[PDB]
Amino acid sequence: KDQANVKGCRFRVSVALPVGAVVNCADNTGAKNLYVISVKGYHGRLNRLPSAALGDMVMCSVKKGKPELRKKVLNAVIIRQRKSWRRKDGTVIYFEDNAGVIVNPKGEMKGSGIAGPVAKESADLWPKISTHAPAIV
RNA sequence: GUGGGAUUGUGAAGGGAUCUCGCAGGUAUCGUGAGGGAAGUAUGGGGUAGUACGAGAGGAACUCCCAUGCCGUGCCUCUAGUUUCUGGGGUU
Ligand SMILES: [Mg+2]
Ligand SMILES: [Mg+2]
Ligand SMILES: [Mg+2]
Ligand SMILES: [Mg+2]
Ligand SMILES: [Mg+2]
Ligand SMILES: [Mg+2]
Repeated sequence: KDQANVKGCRFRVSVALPVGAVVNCADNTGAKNLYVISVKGYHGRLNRLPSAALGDMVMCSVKKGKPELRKKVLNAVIIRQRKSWRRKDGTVIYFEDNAGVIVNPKGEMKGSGIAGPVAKESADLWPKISTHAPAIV
């Protein structure tokens, strides 16, 4: 689909990363980590922090990395999370780290390589990431 | 009428009068429903369709399917949390 609207095409996934979380960057663009600012498609509720999960597009900024990428607001897609989630076939699964990839507002991926596995929930929603994924788990 | 009690404060025994109360319900189920409360609410995707309209740039919507947010009422098969079963083990 390659669109920021994912709730209507993705099953429920337990939320993992509230605002202020720092995750690894799995691309080869020179960024080393990403800081979560907000989540696309979040409707508000008093006192509740926005929280992201697999396959979500977030607004972020680079804290450690090449100076040409820092002090700006960018778009990223979450591909790995440590919070365990349950699939409809009854399997509970989780990763070892939290990782995302910097992309375009239209979902086009900046960079040309991905390190580590990529979740199927993200691969199905974003095809270019699925193209560059070394392994889809 | 019947059965119980009791009369005003100064000793005991008998009678009389008067007054008050009781004289039919108890126990156990299944239901009715006047009146009162009152709740569900939003977004996206597929398809319609690169269609209608428009010189062109551009660019919709309903029946019908599939998901999600908030709210509400429960539940403990799975996953996670909690241990004064101090359960089993280890260690100063
Ligand atoms: Mg507050
Ligand atoms: Mg009524
Ligand atoms: Mg609903
Ligand atoms: Mg347990
Ligand atoms: Mg338990
Ligand atoms: Mg001991």
